[PDB]
This record gives sequence, structure tokens and C-alpha cells, in this order.
Amino acid sequence: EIGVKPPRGILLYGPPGTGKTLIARAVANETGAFFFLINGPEIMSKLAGESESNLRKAFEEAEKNAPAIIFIDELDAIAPKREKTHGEVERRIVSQLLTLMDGLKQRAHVIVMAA
Amino acid sequence: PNRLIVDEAINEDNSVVSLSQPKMDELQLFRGDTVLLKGKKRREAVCIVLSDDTCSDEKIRMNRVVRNNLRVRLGDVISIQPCPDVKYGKRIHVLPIDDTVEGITGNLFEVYLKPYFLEAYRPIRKGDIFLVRGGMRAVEFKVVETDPSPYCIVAPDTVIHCEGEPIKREDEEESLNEVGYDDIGGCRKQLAQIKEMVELPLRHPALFKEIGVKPPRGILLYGPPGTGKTLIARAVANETGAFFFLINGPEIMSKLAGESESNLRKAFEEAEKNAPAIIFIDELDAIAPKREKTHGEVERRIVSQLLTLMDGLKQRAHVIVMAATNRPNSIDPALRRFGRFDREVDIGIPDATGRLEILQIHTKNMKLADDVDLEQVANETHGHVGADLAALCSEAALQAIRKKMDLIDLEDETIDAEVMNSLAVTMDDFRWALSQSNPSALRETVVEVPQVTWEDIGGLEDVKRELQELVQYPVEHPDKFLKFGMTPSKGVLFYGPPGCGKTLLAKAIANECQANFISIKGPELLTMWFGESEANVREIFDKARQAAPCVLFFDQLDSIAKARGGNIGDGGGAADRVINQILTEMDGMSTKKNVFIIGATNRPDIIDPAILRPGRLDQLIYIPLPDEKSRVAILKANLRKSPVAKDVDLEFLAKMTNGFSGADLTEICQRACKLAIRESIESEIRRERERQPVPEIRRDHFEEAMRFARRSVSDNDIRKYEMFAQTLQQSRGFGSFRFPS
Ligand SMILES: Nc1ncnc2c1ncn2[C@@H]1O[C@H](COP(=O)(O)OP(=O)(O)OP(=O)(O)O)[C@@H](O)[C@H]1O
Ligand SMILES: Nc1ncnc2c1ncn2[C@@H]1O[C@H](COP(=O)(O)OP(=O)(O)O)[C@@H](O)[C@H]1O
Ligand SMILES: Nc1ncnc2c1ncn2[C@@H]1O[C@H](COP(=O)(O)OP(=O)(O)O)[C@@H](O)[C@H]1O
Ligand SMILES: [Mg+2]
Repeated sequence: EIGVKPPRGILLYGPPGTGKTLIARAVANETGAFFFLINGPEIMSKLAGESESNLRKAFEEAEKNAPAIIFIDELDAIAPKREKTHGEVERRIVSQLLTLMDGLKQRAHVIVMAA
Repeated sequence: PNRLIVDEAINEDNSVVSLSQPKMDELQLFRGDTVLLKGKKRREAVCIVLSDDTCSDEKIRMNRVVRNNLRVRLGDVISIQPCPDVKYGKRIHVLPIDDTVEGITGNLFEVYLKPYFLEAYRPIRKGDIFLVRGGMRAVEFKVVETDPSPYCIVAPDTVIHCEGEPIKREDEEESLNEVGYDDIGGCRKQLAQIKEMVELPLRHPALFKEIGVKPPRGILLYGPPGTGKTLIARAVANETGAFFFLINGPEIMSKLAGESESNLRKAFEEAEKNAPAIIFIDELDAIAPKREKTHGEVERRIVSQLLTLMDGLKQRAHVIVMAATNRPNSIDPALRRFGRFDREVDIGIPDATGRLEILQIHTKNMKLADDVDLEQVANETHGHVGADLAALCSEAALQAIRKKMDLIDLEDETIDAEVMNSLAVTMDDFRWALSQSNPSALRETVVEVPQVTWEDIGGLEDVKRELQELVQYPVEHPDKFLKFGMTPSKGVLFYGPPGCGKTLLAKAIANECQANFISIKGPELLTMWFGESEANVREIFDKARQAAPCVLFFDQLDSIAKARGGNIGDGGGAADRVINQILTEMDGMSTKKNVFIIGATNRPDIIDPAILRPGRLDQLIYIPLPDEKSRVAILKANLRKSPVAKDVDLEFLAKMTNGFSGADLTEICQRACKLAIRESIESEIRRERERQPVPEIRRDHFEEAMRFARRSVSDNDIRKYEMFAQTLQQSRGFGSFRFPS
């Protein structure tokens, strides 16, 4: 009705153990729209190149099964500060995540949540 | 004459234009001919030209479909030219829009294309979108192949096939939402320069060949973050139809030896492969610092690679390399050479009209009420940058949303249409968003607003007028000073006994006046380091110079400014060296920007006279102890909000309070009200005690109040301030200036 931009990026931050994963599971159990969860350790465990494919496939499936709830638990694993980082694979994953974040055209009805 | 104002059609379908017959004679265009139209972002249209008796000479009548094709709206300007040599079509490929054929399972060809193309000889182009009625819902099509290309006349023999993959709504929405020259506000002159460097050689290279010069291939953009450098780059790249390649400084940088060089080489290889291209290197400052300044060899290696790449790039390629930086002085001077971004284009903080344009751009899609006024928001956002303005609009939308949550039920999926239509952006929403938004030009100098207004300040009417005039006359009336050919005054110093309103007169300007306010505590700028204390002075003035018109306020200026050379204990001359840095900033060899310097000092005699000369702090205003009339105004101003008993005679208090300062009167008001708090608290407690009053402060509260009050400034102290103001009078040409005869 008002033609505005919904906030696609939601960032939950705080001391650990507070229940961000608890909120993640609560959202997953109780959202009618499609849900798919990705973890920082899970992405980093995968070899070079396949993590690229995993992230792209996850986002593609999310926008395919619209609406979608994209959750990245332990985001700092996959997006360490570019000012202080060494791994080029991590740099490329940061660039890929940035591009995919900018990719949404808002007709995908896909929300991205970070803990 | 070719340029035409876009006008509404009356009976015209997708392939006819209705124009004035006199212009048909002027342009030598005959009825029934096929005509070529070009619009914004490189869109071409072929139409059968017709004449109309009701069309204005400068206007062209067209329907919605072609305007949507031509990406032009009513009031825009389009080009009209003959389109000869258009042959009949052999085989044309059409493809429908995905959202127009949802649920349609009929034969697209027979139902839609045949009635539309039956014996009509409609001209078409590759990429055209035309709307055809019929069936159960009007169907749009996208023309993807034309034989011949890109123009053909659809003859009856033209084999028309519509099979294939329907076009997604993604490309259609991108075409409308692709950035362009319209999405830029507040940078018209810089945009014109960039047009001259980029668009003109592409449009008319014949002029450059005639004069035999090669236009520069590099444009350097510098300004505060978010001012629109990347947006300008993308807009100029999209309008020229050049492949926009974006490079960020951090992601090029790598720990491995030579990897950043390889990244730059590969990027330039991709740009030279995909031509025309416009390389954009954001954060150029971090990637390419000064080779002699840096000690890490990788930075100098990156700079040398960039030099060799941009030098070998100029092989008559169609690639233009532009970069954005916050501070151009950090960039290596080897880059500033001929070529290698040989021209620098400056993007600044948006002005009032510029930010008004930016708000109009960012609210064109948004629904707005009739109560909301855009010029108001343009005024109130004093130092906001365009990105901040877009965030402001979004935050106001979410403001309306959080207002209207309580009406809508999140549980049910059903939506009410009237509740939906009620939703619109209101002025209150912009006010909230502005209250919870920051100016990025001043985000570093952030401070709370104590909310002081000119009506709050009691007395000082002559001094109040001068502050209004000095801050307002240049910015509000710039042509008037040009008419008289003299620059305005930009310096004020307040000296007086403590508590008389020196800080109030500055806290009023921070709110009322529409000028940026950067606030400085006295010893704030000083640093224990050798070269930082003077550097802090430089950066604070640079911040104020950037966000002009700005009011720079030096509270307790006596600490910063001393008569110089007083003693060797001043940090080994560091204190006296800070003076010299301030002296050049106020009055040095730089163009006088709209930076108004105000200083509030208690003791002015210690101030360096080089500060107090005209041109730095030219107007010295003495704020005395309030007089009988002034003390009345202070009392009324303080008790304006508080409920006061009618039997209180505020004029009587001012008569007995002979020498009390301004803060002394405010203490009495606070003390008088403080006792009234004590009385109401006890009476309320007594009511609780008995079970198991004073709506306005009475005159009885005042009588016990004054006996606690006292005079902050002694008689001897006033004499010192009184002595100083007398010297200024003695310095002037004696006697009231009387012109002879
Ligand atoms: N003319 C006045 N009208 C109204 N209130 C005043 C006036 N003068 C002083 N006050 C009151 O004095 C208090 C603070 O005074 P203020 O900060 O303006 O003093 P100042 O002259 O700048 O002193 P200092 O030299 O100590 O910094 C406030 O409560 C303010 O309302
Ligand atoms: N209010 C709560 N109710 C139930 N469980 C909680 C609550 N707060 C925390 N937890 C528990 O703490 C864990 C949350 O850890 P979390 O902070 O998500 O780890 P990390 O932040 O390191 O990923 C969950 O397993 C959850 O069971
Ligand atoms: N002159 C302008 N007109 C319209 N929008 C602008 C303008 N300047 C900046 N913006 C907004 O700022 C955002 C982009 O910020 P940008 O200027 O690209 O960052 P930076 O210059 O720091 O790289 C865009 O959303 C754009 O709408
Ligand atoms: Mg003060």
C-alpha cells in the first residue's frame, strides 16, 4: 500500500547462551512460510567452492519456496571483518553473501535473520 | 523542434502519433509515414505518424503503452525523426509477460496476435511491449526477435510465432527501477561535468576527431560517505549502456604476495573484454595510499600495478575508470598525473534545495498525505546526506506501520481494504523519523538538544536580534550582500559575569536557526601528543567548512585562546601553537565559507588580541547583569511553563533583587518550586496517614525562597567586566560620529 522497503536484514546480538538459537527454533516451528537454516560452522566445515554452492542453493530454494525465513546462526563465522581477516575463501564468501543480500528485489518475500 | 512535450492520447492506439499539422510542415513529416522516437535510457519506438487539429505545436499525443515502452512520462521530452527503409517482416518472435498470462490457458496466437496484426501494418521493434485485449484478461507481449532487425513492418505474410519462455516480471521491474539521471538530486553541475566527460564522446565522437583530442578516461570522485558517488557512477554507466564493473578496495587487498595485483589485472581484463565498461573503484584511498608514506610494500605494489594498468588501458578502449574516495589528499600523487583520474569532481553535502530534490526522488513511489509538506522536511534536515534521507523515508514508513499495528490483527491472514486505504505517510511520521535520525556531516559531533527557544531567553532583545540577523542574513539573503558587494560578518564574542545568558544565546541558535551547530568545550581540542593539538583544530574547522552554513561555538574560549608567550609552562609552546592554528583557520588564505564563529568567555582580557581583531571575532557583545526590566523578563520566562498564582507580583521581586544575576533568579524559581514539591508530597502523605492541594505555586512559597538566595557575582567582579567595556568605548573615535555639515 505504501510502497516501502521491508527490512530484509535482522540482526540478533548479545551475550551467548541467551537463546538466539532458541528463538531460531521457535520461529522455525511456528512460521507458515518456508524455513531453511544455515550455520556458520556448517558452511565453514565444507571445502572451498562447495560452500559457495551451498549458500547459493539455499538462497535459490528460499526465493523459490516464497515466502521464506532465512536464518544464519553464528553469522560471524561466515562474515569476519574484512579489515581483519586472512583467508581468501572467507573473503569470497563475504563478497558472495553481500551480493546475495543485495540480490533481493522485494517480490521474493524472503526475510533473512541473523544470530 | 524535434524535442516534444509528452501529452495524453485521445483515440490513439499503440502505433499512431497525433501531432500538429504546422509542425508536420515544419519537420517535413507526411501523414501515414513511419516515424522513429527515442526516449530515456535508450528506448526506440516506431509508429505511424498521424495529424490532429487539437494537438499543440510543441506537444505529441501518445497512449500509455508506448510511454511505458519509451520510459517517459507526461511532461518529459522525446525526440522525433523519420524512420525510412523499414521493410516487411519475415519472422517475428513475441513472448508474453508472466503476470499477464497467469491462469490463461488459451491459444495466445489466435486469441490475441491475429486480431491485433490483422491487416494493420503495425511497425514493431525488438524489445517492444504492446498490450492486446481479448479473452479473459488483457495480455502483454515482449518482442524478442524481428526479421529484419531491429525494425520491420508487420505485413500479412509475416510469420508470427509466440512459442517460447514467457518473460519474467523481474526484467520489467528492473527496467523501471534501473538507476538513471533522474535518480540523482543535488548534484546538477557535477552531473553536467560527468556527462561532458562520459556521454558526449559516445554521442558525438566526430567533434573529438575534428579537434583531434582524446577525452580523459579517468574521473575521480571525492566527498563525504553516502553523498552519491556510487549512485552517480551506476547512473552514468546505465544511461551510457556501458557494463558497470564495481571494485571495492578491501576485497582486492590480500595477504598473499601479488594477489591484489592479480585481482586488479583480472578486473581490468574483464573490463576490457566487456566493452563499453565503466570501472568503479570504491574506497580508492585504502587500496592505493602514498607509496612513500606507507611502509608495507604491498600498498606500493598495488599503486604501481594500478599505474601500469591505467597507463596501458588507454589503447583507444571504450573503458572509463572512475573511483570514489573520502579524502583525496591520501591518494598517491603519482595517480594525480595526466590520465589516471586526471580530473577530480567534488560531491558535497546536499543543500536545502538539493535535499528537497532527494526527498522528492525517494518519495515519488511512496504514498503521502496532503498535510505533509516536503519543504518543511528539507528545512529540518540540516546536515543530512542523501542516504540518511532515504533511511528517513523508510523509518517514517515503519513509523506509520507501528502506529497501525494495533488496528491490524497479525493472527488472521484476512486484510481489511478500508484499514489498508487508511494507511498513508503523515507529517508526524517524518517528525519522529527525523527525531531518531542523525546528521552524518556533523554524526561525529553529536549532542543532546536542551530545547531552548528565543522566547525562553528573558531580556537581551538587542543582543538576540543581532544573533538572528548575523546567522540569517547571509544564508537567507545571499543576493543582497552581492548587490552591495561586501561580505558578511561571521564572528561574535560574548563576555560577561557568569550566569547571565552566554550559553543560552548559543543554545537558542542551535535550535531555532537553520544552521548547522558544532559545539566545542574549551580544553576539548587539546591533546598530549606533539602535533595533534594543532591537528584537532584543523579537523574541527574542516568539518564546519564542509557543512556550511555552520555555527561554530567555542564555549569558555579563554582556555583555548591566551595572549601568547605568557610563560614557558604552556606545554612547551603547545598552547601558543594552538592559537596560531586557529588564527589561520578564522582568517587565512582560504575562501571565506559560511562558518560563523561564536565564543563565550568569562574573562576576555586574557584573550589574544589577534583573535579579537575584526574578521575573526569582529563583533564583541557585552552581556551585563540584568536590569529592572530585564529581571522581569527572566522571571516571566522561567515561570512560563509552571503554574503561578495570580497574587504573585513578579515585578516586585525584580525591584528588590538589585544585583542578582540571571542564574540567581532561576535558582529562586527552582527553590520556590522545590519547596512546593515538599508541601504537596507531605500533604499527600498526610492524606494516606489519616485514612489508615496546591495546583499552582503560591506567593507564600516565594517569601521563604529568597532568604536562601544570594548574589553569585560580587561588586568587585562586575568592575572588571565594566572596566573592559569602557576601554572599547575609549578606543572608538570620540563623540557620537557626526558628519560635518
Ligand atoms: N536572561 C536570561 N533569561 C532567562 N534565563 C536566564 C537568563 N540568564 C540566565 N538564565 C538562566 O541561567 C541558567 C544558565 O545560565 P547560562 O548557562 O546562560 O550562563 P552563562 O552566562 O553562559 O554562564 P557561564 O559563564 O558560567 O558559562 C539557566 O537556568 C537559564 O535559564
Ligand atoms: N529463555 C530460555 N528458555 C529456554 N532455553 C533457553 C533460554 N535461554 C537460553 N536457552 C538455551 O540456551 C541455548 C541458546 O544458546 P545460544 O545463545 O543460541 O548459543 P550461541 O549464541 O553461542 O549460538 C539454547 O539451547 C536454549 O535451550
Ligand atoms: N544525490 C542523490 N540522490 C538520490 N539518492 C542519493 C543521492 N546521494 C546518495 N543517495 C542515496 O545513497 C545511497 C547510496 O550511497 P552511496 O552514495 O552510494 O555511498 P558512498 O558514496 O559512501 O559509496 C543510495 O540508496 C541512494 O539512494
Ligand atoms: Mg556556559
